[PDB]
Amino acid sequence: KWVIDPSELTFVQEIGSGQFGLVHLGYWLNKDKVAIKTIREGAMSEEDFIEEAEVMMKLSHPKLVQLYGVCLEQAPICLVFEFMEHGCLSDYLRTQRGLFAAETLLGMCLDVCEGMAYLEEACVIHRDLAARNCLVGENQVIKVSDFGMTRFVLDDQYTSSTGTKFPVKWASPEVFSFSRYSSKSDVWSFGVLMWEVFSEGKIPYENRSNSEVVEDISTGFRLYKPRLASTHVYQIMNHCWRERPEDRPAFSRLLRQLAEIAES
Ligand SMILES: COc1ccc2cccc(-n3cc(NC(N)=O)c(C(N)=O)n3)c2c1
Ligand SMILES: COc1ccc2cccc(-n3cc(NC(N)=O)c(C(N)=O)n3)c2c1
Repeated sequence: KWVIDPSELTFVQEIGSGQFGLVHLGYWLNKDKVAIKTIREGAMSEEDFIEEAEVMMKLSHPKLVQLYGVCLEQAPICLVFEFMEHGCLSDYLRTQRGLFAAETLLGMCLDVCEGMAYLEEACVIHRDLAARNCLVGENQVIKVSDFGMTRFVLDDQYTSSTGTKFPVKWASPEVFSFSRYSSKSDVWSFGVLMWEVFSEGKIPYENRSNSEVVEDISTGFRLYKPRLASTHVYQIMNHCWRERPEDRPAFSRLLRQLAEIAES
């Protein structure tokens, strides 16, 4: 069962501040060390979230951050996750910039691709795959997290394609135009994530506003090759950024292609 009783949790140390509240390091009774995220009331549709717990709890892969359960006795509710000792991938790339071998960056892309190929096979769409949503664990392993979360987010400025805070930088054209989500729109976000990894955590389209990204992408602009990305890696990146979702490789195809490059 996904319901965790407040007596089954102990908060040990404040890790930091998330978007919707606080993140703590804690222990889960008779189980493991955990990361506990406290969610501010009004931030998410708790009822819609709770409804999908039975089905969603079954998703498990070595490259996906495990969400152990939800503490919902009293407001604010808590989300109990697998503890990822090195934090988010975006901050990790940024602080370790200049210390990454090209093979390590490719391996990080491979970890995310494998996690996404599992979600794609399970018919689960992430919707907002980005380095900020990926976590770094034991021995630099990368795990995908927060998949499907934007379906519960109550801030219309983030969820609506015309929203002031819409994550347009990771959006495929059918997503930014019509909110037409698929594993193929996740493939486009994966390409941007590959660019983020190979650029050692640089922000994509830093010099552009939301409508400028939409105009550039619609007119054929694509993110420049990062210095650390080989031409073969950049070709894969461009394949993720094909205008038509049908022309984009599936995650199962990307995984074979990226593994062949890594293993030589
Ligand atoms: C457990 O309750 C839910 C309820 C709704 C969900 C909707 C989308 C995704 C969910 N979700 C998110 C997960 N992990 C994560 N790091 O974000 C998992 C999992 N099985 O590890 N399931 C959900 C998990
Ligand atoms: C939020 O601030 C921090 C600062 C330092 C951290 C050091 C280690 C791990 C962190 N951490 C742990 C997380 N979640 C998890 N499942 O383990 C997250 C996250 N962004 O979801 N960040 C950290 C989070």
